[PDB]
Amino acid sequence: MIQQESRLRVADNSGAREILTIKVLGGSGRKTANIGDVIVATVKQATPGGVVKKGEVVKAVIVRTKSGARRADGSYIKFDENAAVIIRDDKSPRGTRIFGPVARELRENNFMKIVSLAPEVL
Amino acid sequence: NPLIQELTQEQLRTDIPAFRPGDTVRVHAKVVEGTRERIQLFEGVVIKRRGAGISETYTVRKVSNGVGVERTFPLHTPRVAQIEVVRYGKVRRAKLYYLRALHGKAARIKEIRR
Amino acid sequence: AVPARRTSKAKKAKRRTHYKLTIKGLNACSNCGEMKKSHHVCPACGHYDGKDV
Amino acid sequence: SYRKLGRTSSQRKAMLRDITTDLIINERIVTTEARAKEVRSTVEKMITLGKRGDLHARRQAATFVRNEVASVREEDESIVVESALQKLFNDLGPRFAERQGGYTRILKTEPRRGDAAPMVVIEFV
Amino acid sequence: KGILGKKVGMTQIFTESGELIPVTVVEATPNVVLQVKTVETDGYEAIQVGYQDKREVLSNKPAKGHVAKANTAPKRFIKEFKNVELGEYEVGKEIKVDVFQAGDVVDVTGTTKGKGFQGAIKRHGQSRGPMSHGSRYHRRPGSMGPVAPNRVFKNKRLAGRMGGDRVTIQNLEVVKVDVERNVILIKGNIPGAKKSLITIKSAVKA
RNA sequence: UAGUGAACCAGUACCGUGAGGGAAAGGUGAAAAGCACCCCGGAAGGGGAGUGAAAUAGAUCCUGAAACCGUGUGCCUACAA
RNA sequence: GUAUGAGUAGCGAAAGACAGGUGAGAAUCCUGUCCACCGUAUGACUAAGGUUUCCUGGGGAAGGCUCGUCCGCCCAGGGUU
RNA sequence: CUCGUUAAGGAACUCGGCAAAAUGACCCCGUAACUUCGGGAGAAGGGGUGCUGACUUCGGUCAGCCGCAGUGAAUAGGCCC
RNA sequence: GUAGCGAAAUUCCUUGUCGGGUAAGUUCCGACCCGCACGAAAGGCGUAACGAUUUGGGCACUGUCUCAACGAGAGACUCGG
RNA sequence: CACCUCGAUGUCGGCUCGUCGCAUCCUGGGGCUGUAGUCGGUCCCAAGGGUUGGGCUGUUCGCCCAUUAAAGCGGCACGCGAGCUGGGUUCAGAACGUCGUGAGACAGUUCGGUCCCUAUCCGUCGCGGGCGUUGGAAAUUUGAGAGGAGCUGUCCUUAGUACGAGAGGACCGGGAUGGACUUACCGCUGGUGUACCAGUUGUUCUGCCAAGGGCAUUGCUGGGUAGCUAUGUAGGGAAGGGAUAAACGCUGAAAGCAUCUAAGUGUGAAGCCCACCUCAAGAUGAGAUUUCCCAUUUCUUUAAGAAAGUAAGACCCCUGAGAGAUGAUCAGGUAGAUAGGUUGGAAGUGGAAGGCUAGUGAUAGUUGGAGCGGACCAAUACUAAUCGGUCGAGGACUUAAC
Ligand SMILES: [K+]
Ligand SMILES: [K+]
Ligand SMILES: [K+]
Ligand SMILES: [K+]
Ligand SMILES: [K+]
Ligand SMILES: [K+]
Ligand SMILES: [K+]
Ligand SMILES: [K+]
Ligand SMILES: [K+]
Ligand SMILES: [K+]
Ligand SMILES: [K+]
Ligand SMILES: [K+]
Ligand SMILES: [K+]
Ligand SMILES: [K+]
Ligand SMILES: [K+]
Ligand SMILES: [K+]
Ligand SMILES: [K+]
Ligand SMILES: [K+]
Ligand SMILES: [K+]
Ligand SMILES: [K+]
Ligand SMILES: [K+]
Ligand SMILES: [K+]
Ligand SMILES: [K+]
Ligand SMILES: [K+]
Ligand SMILES: [K+]
Ligand SMILES: [K+]
Ligand SMILES: [K+]
Ligand SMILES: [K+]
Ligand SMILES: [K+]
Ligand SMILES: [Mg+2]
Ligand SMILES: [Mg+2]
Ligand SMILES: [Mg+2]
Ligand SMILES: [Mg+2]
Ligand SMILES: [Mg+2]
Ligand SMILES: [Mg+2]
Ligand SMILES: [Mg+2]
Ligand SMILES: [Mg+2]
Ligand SMILES: [Mg+2]
Ligand SMILES: [Mg+2]
Ligand SMILES: [Mg+2]
Ligand SMILES: [Mg+2]
Ligand SMILES: [Mg+2]
Ligand SMILES: [Mg+2]
Ligand SMILES: [Mg+2]
Ligand SMILES: [Mg+2]
Ligand SMILES: [Mg+2]
Ligand SMILES: [Mg+2]
Ligand SMILES: [Mg+2]
Ligand SMILES: [Mg+2]
Ligand SMILES: [Mg+2]
Ligand SMILES: [Mg+2]
Ligand SMILES: [Mg+2]
Ligand SMILES: [Mg+2]
Ligand SMILES: [Mg+2]
Ligand SMILES: [Mg+2]
Ligand SMILES: [Mg+2]
Ligand SMILES: [Mg+2]
Ligand SMILES: [Mg+2]
Ligand SMILES: [Mg+2]
Ligand SMILES: [Mg+2]
Ligand SMILES: [Mg+2]
Ligand SMILES: [Mg+2]
Ligand SMILES: [Mg+2]
Ligand SMILES: [Mg+2]
Ligand SMILES: [Mg+2]
Ligand SMILES: [Mg+2]
Ligand SMILES: [Mg+2]
Ligand SMILES: [Mg+2]
Ligand SMILES: [Mg+2]
Ligand SMILES: [Mg+2]
Ligand SMILES: [Zn+2]
Repeated sequence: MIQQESRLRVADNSGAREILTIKVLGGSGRKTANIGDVIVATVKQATPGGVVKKGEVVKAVIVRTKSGARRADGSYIKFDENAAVIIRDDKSPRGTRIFGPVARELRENNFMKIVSLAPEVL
Repeated sequence: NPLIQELTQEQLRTDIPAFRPGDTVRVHAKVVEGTRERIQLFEGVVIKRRGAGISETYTVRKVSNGVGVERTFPLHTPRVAQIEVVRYGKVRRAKLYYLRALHGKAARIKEIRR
Repeated sequence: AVPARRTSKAKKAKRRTHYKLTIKGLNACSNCGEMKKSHHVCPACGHYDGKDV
Repeated sequence: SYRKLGRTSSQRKAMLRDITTDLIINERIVTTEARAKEVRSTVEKMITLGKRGDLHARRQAATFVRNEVASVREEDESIVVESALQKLFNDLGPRFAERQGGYTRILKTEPRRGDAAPMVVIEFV
Repeated sequence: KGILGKKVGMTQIFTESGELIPVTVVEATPNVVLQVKTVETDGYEAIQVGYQDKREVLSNKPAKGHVAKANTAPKRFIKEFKNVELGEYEVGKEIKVDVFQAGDVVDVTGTTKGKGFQGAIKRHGQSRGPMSHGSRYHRRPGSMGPVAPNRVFKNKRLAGRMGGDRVTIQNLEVVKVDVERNVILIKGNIPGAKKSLITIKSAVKA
């Protein structure tokens, strides 16, 4: 459950390290965003040499959350942190490498490039 | 409640091994990426067992790529091909939530060899 | 908040219509015949259900 | 469920222990409705421990019963004192060895003057 | 199609394809058609159905006389079903869970669990007031209205008794029917406390 | 409720550190003859029995208004603003 | 003087429980047991202040925010070397 | 009203982080700009704390043991620009 | 009207203009000076330390909030006084 | 302007709660277009629903950031302070600029500055008692009327088709899946869970060891049953009719033509009435169906008379929860499983005590998935629902028909 002001790690090497949620897209009054949702965020802390830099307004996709997801089979997945990946408008990640595991729900959300790049999909 | 037990006795599985929280398990979880179906092994320590009868569930935690991941499965889910007890651990409680805080060496569990 | 108008005698009596006691569950004690509350030990003879206690 | 008896948790526990020990000692006591309806269960469970009679039940009961003097007698030209726990495991247990629960009865009496509180007598059958 | 049963409880079921769904177990001992209502006699068409055989000491002479026509023991519950084919039913006929088939879409009617006296925040899901910043307004029902009317409009929702209302859930799925146990497994959850009356009818919307 | 604040143990009771401020409160019956004795009640208080012309003159005692409270009922009243 | 509000607010920080006794009458008084509270005090002395509230034997009119057989209250005696 | 806990988020509340939360004991390391050279400073930021043996130069050290956690409860600074 | 300071506890026009901070800053900080209407003991400018002072930012922390849920106690509720 | 209020009508902004108007922001329908298409512009009908999260500022307003289909305008004492706040305005303190000789003053600024009231009546939200509904009862019911709901995004297909030179790119039609809102529920994820289990500190008590009890916020800490719960789960606003708005007609004269109209006749919207959900015969207009009891006794009186035993039945009282402030509702009262206890289980916890073994020891293993186990499950009359009591009909008249 990611909402406005919620801070997330960056699971890619685009340069940004921590981002702050600005908006939860997908509805006028939508409050919370979960795995597979795209958010407007701001780069609060950036790697010095990265492409993306501090203070830029960016779009990112949630790739793992403390409150994770429930599968049609009745199973659940939860992660130990909330992380997102910065994406271009066409869902292509700004960075080149993904860090840490990723949720399998991104597949049906059609983030195929991120799914492929992920070191592991669960 | 007896009626519920009788109704769900049919779907209760019978190939479940005897495992308790603290035992490392390998879960042959079926996964489908389309038409194709596949078995992905989720191996980790059992952190929680709760519920009863058909509603029983268990949680397995593993640190993958430096990020903890916890998967909760219905004990009698047909989507899990097999549960294989890789190891038995010595734990002093039913719920091992405290492990979520620990990392690496601190999270080690001594083996008992039941 | 305070009474805008004093309550008249009739209105007061109407409100008190339901302000009354009741006496229920009195019946003859099987042992001595004196009245007693049902399901209670008769205070006169000390019996209940045909036995002294 | 269980009643709160207008006390905090610890105070209610202490009051129930006191009343249960008093009922063990005297075998007949006058209390209020709610106090009786809780003491019945507590004392019957103590009696169950007594009927079991093993050391485990002895100590489990000791965790509850008060350390009071159940009775005193003159025997062997000497005074013998029996505590509530000893009475529980020597008399009440063997007494009720054949009864399958329901060792206590409650009789409804007149309400108290100072409160109109519905009073009852609770006693071992 | 309709039937009366008892909300046994809730569990979960694995279906084909391995999906896990929560179901409510509702038991319905064969109900009995006690009376047939017709336009000529009553002005409308419906069938009276009784359920949950009831002890004679719990029944009355008028109730026994009423159920005599059907020749059955006293029933604890009686309800009328409309939108049914009067031709297909007659006094003394039995109705069983087998009337429904797995995958049927039904309306389930119950009496919601009672919550006693409840405040407006819970009873109507209204917003609380701030809990700090000197606020002395926490769980109160808001303003009662404008000054001009010199009164309070009807439907100014306030605290009161919550629950115990007749509630219908539409388009629930009949997961399973066990005729041997007189059981229906209905996907989802249904109103009412366990052992309360439940009414299943063929979904009107469909 | 007048008449001195004070017809009565009043400049008292009471209030205020103090100067000071400052009340309420009369009437059994001709005569106590002030209800011996009995009954209920722990007493109080009553019911008899007595005194008395009168006791609904019984000491809160001459008369006993109104507000207020209660009992019994001749009539009316639960579709009315 | 008496109403209305109204038999409503309030009954002023906190643990009592049972057995026995007393008594017309007991949650409220005495005794007993256990339990619980304070313990740089909620203990032990003293100055001021109060001025008999100290003790013993009775009482339950009024006071005690309930009750009361009890009291720092009332009645009778005594008590400060 | 007083108090305990609370998923995910963590000031988005709000005039205002009001209130609440967090820090808090002792031992060790370490500690900036600026400065009136005294301070800042308990800056900051970190580490240790239980039990049992052996040995101690008596403060320790080595080894072992247990728990989720060792000032195991209570009382004890939030900090910085 | 000098030095010094200047949209200031003083700047109405005014959220002056520019830069920093923020995703976004009428507040805040830095700078400019057309100072409506600063200015040198009703002192000018600066200043270490200090402040239950006013103001802005940050970390930690949290129901403050998204958005409320449960539980304990006192009152409210029923009964007796 | 000065008509009510100065023997007091509380003033901005915000919060909670909304409700109403339509001069309509979106959604719906339509005409014209300098409407190719996609976008639009303007106007007509339309108020059913919805119409946001922040930075700044006491703010309204406004700018900005990021979204949305949209981010409407207004009234209701610029709604709502006996519902809340009190940042601003507007007391007493103090200061700056300015004015004044001065006390002081400034819709000029700045720091700080007590928001009382136990609801009598109406009104509103819920719950009872009485009587009526014309013999007395137990159930089921029709529906006069009333309330609730009413929103919408994206994607796929039709189709890269119609259109367009190209770029670009549809109407209608058919599917999938969301946002917000909302009705229920605890099987799942979690929260809570103060008479569940375990660890642990200090002190104190059970004579001591051992094992335990008291207090320390439930002493603290790790879990957790039922119940209550959302963020968790399931469902909903679906299809469809009738009459219409603007609009479009068809036939048709007045007025040989023309003309939607005068007669006649039709299409037409998230709009109206139904349809969906809920309450509903105190709807005194008091309805309807099935079932049960039966015409008693005495005295008065031809009385629709009175009381007194009843019948069908209801209640008192007692055991309770799925119910609950109390009434009430519902489950039961030995014709018994209503509750307590007991027995057996379950969740839950995590391996009891006493031994045994190993170890100098802390401690580990074993006896043993042990011990304990509130609300959960099933049996069991062992305890308590005993004995009893109260209330409760005999059915008016007129006139059609039979
Ligand atoms: K006289
Ligand atoms: K009268
Ligand atoms: K008065
Ligand atoms: K009164
Ligand atoms: K005395
Ligand atoms: K502000
Ligand atoms: K500092
Ligand atoms: K440690
Ligand atoms: K300190
Ligand atoms: K300037
Ligand atoms: K100035
Ligand atoms: K800027
Ligand atoms: K300062
Ligand atoms: K200060
Ligand atoms: K809290
Ligand atoms: K918020
Ligand atoms: K005025
Ligand atoms: K148009
Ligand atoms: K509208
Ligand atoms: K703001
Ligand atoms: K409005
Ligand atoms: K106010
Ligand atoms: K009025
Ligand atoms: K919990
Ligand atoms: K101890
Ligand atoms: K103690
Ligand atoms: K009726
Ligand atoms: K053992
Ligand atoms: K077990
Ligand atoms: Mg388990
Ligand atoms: Mg305690
Ligand atoms: Mg005792
Ligand atoms: Mg809110
Ligand atoms: Mg009016
Ligand atoms: Mg005078
Ligand atoms: Mg006279
Ligand atoms: Mg007189
Ligand atoms: Mg009428
Ligand atoms: Mg009338
Ligand atoms: Mg009142
Ligand atoms: Mg007191
Ligand atoms: Mg103490
Ligand atoms: Mg101290
Ligand atoms: Mg004395
Ligand atoms: Mg004395
Ligand atoms: Mg008194
Ligand atoms: Mg939280
Ligand atoms: Mg958390
Ligand atoms: Mg803010
Ligand atoms: Mg805000
Ligand atoms: Mg604070
Ligand atoms: Mg500590
Ligand atoms: Mg500026
Ligand atoms: Mg700027
Ligand atoms: Mg000056
Ligand atoms: Mg000068
Ligand atoms: Mg100066
Ligand atoms: Mg009372
Ligand atoms: Mg004039
Ligand atoms: Mg006036
Ligand atoms: Mg219009
Ligand atoms: Mg901020
Ligand atoms: Mg206003
Ligand atoms: Mg007002
Ligand atoms: Mg001057
Ligand atoms: Mg201040
Ligand atoms: Mg749940
Ligand atoms: Mg459950
Ligand atoms: Mg010991
Ligand atoms: Mg049962
Ligand atoms: Zn008797």
